[PDB]
Amino acid sequence: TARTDYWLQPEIIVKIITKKLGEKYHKKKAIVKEVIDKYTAVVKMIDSGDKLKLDQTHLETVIPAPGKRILVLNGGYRGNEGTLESINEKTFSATIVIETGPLKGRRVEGIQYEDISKLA
Repeated sequence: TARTDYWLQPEIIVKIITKKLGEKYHKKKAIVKEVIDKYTAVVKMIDSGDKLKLDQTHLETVIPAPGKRILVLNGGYRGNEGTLESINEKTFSATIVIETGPLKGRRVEGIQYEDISKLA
């Protein structure tokens, strides 16, 4: 179905949420350069440029400012790009406008943070 347990895509910004590869990287952002076998990212840290391989469980999507572009990673809108309109922190969700495909222009409320990420 459109719902998968794996979510990484290349060319998105993620936040490293583990200390396991060194405290240097904890809470720091990176670009996903490649996805290997669904669950693993090869990331390049934005600040240092260091390369790491990390499971999805050690990464978090990055929700950008209003007006900025996201990729939909999961659920029925997956594969489309969108514009982040607003967030609802309480429900870990966002409102986006779909920017691609047949539903371009649709305003989608309540898309989970986990299902979208800032495009690099």
